[PDB]
Amino acid sequence: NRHFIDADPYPWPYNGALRPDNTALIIIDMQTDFCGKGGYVDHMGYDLSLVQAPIEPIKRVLAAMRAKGYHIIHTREGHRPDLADLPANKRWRSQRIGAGIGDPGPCGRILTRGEPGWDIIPELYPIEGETIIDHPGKGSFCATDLELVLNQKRIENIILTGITTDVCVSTTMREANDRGYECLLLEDCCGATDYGNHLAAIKMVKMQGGVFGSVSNSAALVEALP
Amino acid sequence: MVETNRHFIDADPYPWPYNGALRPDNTALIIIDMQTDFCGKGGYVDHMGYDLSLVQAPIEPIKRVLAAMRAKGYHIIHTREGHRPDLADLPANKRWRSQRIGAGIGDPGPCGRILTRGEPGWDIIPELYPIEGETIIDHPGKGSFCATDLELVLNQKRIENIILTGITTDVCVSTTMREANDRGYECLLLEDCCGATDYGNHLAAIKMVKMQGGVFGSVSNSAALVEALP
Amino acid sequence: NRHFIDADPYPWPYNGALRPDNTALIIIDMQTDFCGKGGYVDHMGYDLSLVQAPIEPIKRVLAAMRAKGYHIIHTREGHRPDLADLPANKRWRSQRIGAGIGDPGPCGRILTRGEPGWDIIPELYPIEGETIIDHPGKGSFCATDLELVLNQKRIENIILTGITTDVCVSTTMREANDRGYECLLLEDCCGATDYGNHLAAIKMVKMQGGVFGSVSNSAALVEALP
Amino acid sequence: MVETNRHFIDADPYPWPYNGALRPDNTALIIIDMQTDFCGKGGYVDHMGYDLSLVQAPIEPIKRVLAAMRAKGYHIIHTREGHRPDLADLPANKRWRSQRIGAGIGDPGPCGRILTRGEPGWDIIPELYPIEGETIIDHPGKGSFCATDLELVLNQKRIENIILTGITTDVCVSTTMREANDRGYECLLLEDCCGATDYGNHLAAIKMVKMQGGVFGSVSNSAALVEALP
Repeated sequence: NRHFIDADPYPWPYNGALRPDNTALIIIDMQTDFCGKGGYVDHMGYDLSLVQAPIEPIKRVLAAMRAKGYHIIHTREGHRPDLADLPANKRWRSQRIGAGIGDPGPCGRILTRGEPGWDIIPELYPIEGETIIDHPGKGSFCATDLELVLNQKRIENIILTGITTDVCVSTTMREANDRGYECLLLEDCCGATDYGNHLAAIKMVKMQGGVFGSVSNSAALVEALP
Repeated sequence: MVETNRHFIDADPYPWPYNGALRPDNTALIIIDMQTDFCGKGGYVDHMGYDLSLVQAPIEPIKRVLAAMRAKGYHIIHTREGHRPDLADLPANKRWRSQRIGAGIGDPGPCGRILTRGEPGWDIIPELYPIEGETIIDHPGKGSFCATDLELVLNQKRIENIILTGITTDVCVSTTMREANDRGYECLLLEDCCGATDYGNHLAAIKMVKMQGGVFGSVSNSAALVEALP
Repeated sequence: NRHFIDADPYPWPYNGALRPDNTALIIIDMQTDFCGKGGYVDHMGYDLSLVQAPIEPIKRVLAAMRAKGYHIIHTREGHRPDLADLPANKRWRSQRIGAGIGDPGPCGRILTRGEPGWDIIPELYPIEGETIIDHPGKGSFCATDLELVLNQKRIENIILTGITTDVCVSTTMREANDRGYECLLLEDCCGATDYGNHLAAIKMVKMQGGVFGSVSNSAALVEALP
Repeated sequence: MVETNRHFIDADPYPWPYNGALRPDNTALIIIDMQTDFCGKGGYVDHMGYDLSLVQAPIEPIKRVLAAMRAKGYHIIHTREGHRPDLADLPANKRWRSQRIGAGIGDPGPCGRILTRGEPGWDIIPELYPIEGETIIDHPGKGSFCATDLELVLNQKRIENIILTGITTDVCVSTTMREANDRGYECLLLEDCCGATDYGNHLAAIKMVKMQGGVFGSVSNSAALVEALP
């Protein structure tokens, strides 16, 4: 009763134990300031097109997985408004490049919880029953309840999407993988503002027999999802 | 004439550490996973075929950094990827992938059971071997913090700054750096003191550090470190 | 320049390094449902006076520590409204005794974030700059950002107050202690609805040369606080 | 006869485990810190002046539970409180308190360095010694989860239910139970298979488990467990 998604370097999940009850989609950090028109990333002159590219593929995956009753998780990078959870180095670096965390930006205080720019874009907005992880690190597990939630939901398999490929997506995948979760990265459902780093982050997954999991795409997923 | 207790290493994208608080008592070198099976002649990677040279390249630069930091009384930490001999800490997926490529964790290899604690091939190579007082982290994950006492040890030693070296750049080195960075540690990657199975992935992992004002920390090299280390 | 508070079994903190910048008060779980008139604990017929007894001493400590610019932290036990962070056993036990987590109670859904009964009582309410930890376990560190926050604030010493002595107070103290924090329990600033368990939890702290830290009282603290 | 795959142990305040899902593959015994120095002459606990009879009392009941659970193929886990020999994992306060009462961690004792890994007094007593395949957790905290791989191991073994035994009831046993419970594990404390430095603290720690509908789990005894274990 095994089901697999075509993937590289191996058909996923490794053991074919692919069910709604043990599998989650995670949509990482699809926040206005990071990928929306007029957000701080746009205003900083970064290559915003590369982080908008995954929106439509993600929307298709999200619709398909909702329809089939899979677990859906979303994440938002951000800090408490009093900045208690903000490391001094993280803050200093952000100030040095003119995107200081907690400072005013075009859509509110940058990377600050409760602000408009920090929220998820409307095109990928959560619905009730889809857990949202608010995380202060680049890996979504650090200092959050993500692992607790995954464990109570008895999730074994994680399908990763979102931004950026080389930062929060890769870090969260690595954290999950170390703990035993079986992870699939959808290459057309992630992006970074450096395309080379996007492609390299994906390549890294596949090495050594799928060191961090396996890689597929939205069409292959939607076609074969049970 | 004018003396300062702030000290920096020339680094990219910013001089490191960010605040110049660079002292023996708050700074550690970490040498990641310089183990025989991974970089050594006759280990399991060698027995599979062609190319150890990329993961051996950092040995001499690491040795220079290690010697310099020992002489100046900096904290020195080493790590080893590996599993309990009964494999209780080995996830099923990790095991299955390693079996599928012919390097099954816990399976017999030319230097003992692959990635298995206590076996000859699993140990750190003699030329970078720890000495007394240099903590060794035995880790079952690619990130050295997961399921270990690394963070507890760092905190009791009041370590603020970490200098990362070892192998592989894109796997255990990058994962450990990301975990440390998230927790507030200030990290420097020495680019000539790491290497990977694919040189392009090595270079990309280094580039990733530098983006967005040094998202994971900063990058330097052994010569710049040794020259400016207080 | 060492400063100590009189305490049992040793003067606290162990090394006398007692400063506003390295020391936090933590006020644990002083929530309406747990200690307020008409909350679920009151309606169940427990002896509410034992968990109200610490309010006035806590107020005195809180005022003194605010005035001197010490770090102030508050905690609230609770669950996400969709109960994603609620273990099945925790839920089942609560249902079995007629205080089901997430079920309707006299002040709103029991132990559910955002509900009236779940919030901190008005007499001990946080002010801006005082971090609040929302925790799904009895130990406030589990699945939260408390440790991350303590580390960024460079906190070494923790003064524990709140309720209940034997559950969240003792558990949070034990977690902190294991990680190297130096902890003081203020015995008149905690309570439980079984006074024997309160007293025993306090006794446990002092054994073996102060296995979990040291114990004092609000008067001794306020008198000697630098 | 009507047969069921739900099975319960008579326990207080509720029959355990809550859902009756009690099988060898999902259930572990954990034997906490039955080490020579906690329950034998010359140890840490001995140096503090406590009465050894209270911590020896659980030996025979634990032995019976251990034998029964081994025979039925249940998971068996053991723990040892202790520190790396260089004391890198030893908080300064923990060390200072132990020195103040004359049982300094790492100081020489009649059975080796107190609470120091690799020393004779730190090892598990022979009457409860692990066998191959029984994971041992070496922990620097009073809660066995802190800074260890216990959680990772539990998760890879798909353990849901934990039966706790060992010493001391109010310190490492209670702390480990609370950590497990918070993470969703379903825990049973065997009251005749634990003991403490003060019998009243033992009894109170057990009572604490039962309050509020079994806030930390449920409580039973060796005879009830062995009688009903599937």
